[PDB]
Amino acid sequence: GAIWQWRDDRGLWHPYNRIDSRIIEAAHQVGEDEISLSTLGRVYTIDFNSMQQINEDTGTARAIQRKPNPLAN
Ligand SMILES: Nc1ncnc2c1ncn2[C@@H]1O[C@H](COP(=O)(O)OP(=O)(O)O)[C@@H](O)[C@H]1O
Repeated sequence: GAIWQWRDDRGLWHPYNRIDSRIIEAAHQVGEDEISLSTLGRVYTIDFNSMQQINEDTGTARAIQRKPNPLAN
């Protein structure tokens, strides 16, 4: 239903991997405040109240955004 993206240091947007985007979307759809995500051996908090990804070790916050997926399932 959705493709979530995160913003890099050059200001460019990157799609989350497919399963991570599913995890984020499912939490967003039910109104969660936040969901934890692990990728690349890192742990991120996805904070829906601020629409940011937060690295739980470094404190870096990055913007996230949601695009609709047109593709019919
Ligand atoms: N969800 C993500 N998936 C893959 N790479 C990411 C993701 N978020 C950030 N990055 C990249 O990984 C590196 C580390 O980013 P981050 O975890 O935010 O820590 P920091 O910037 O504090 O070192 C950067 O190159 C960044 O662009």
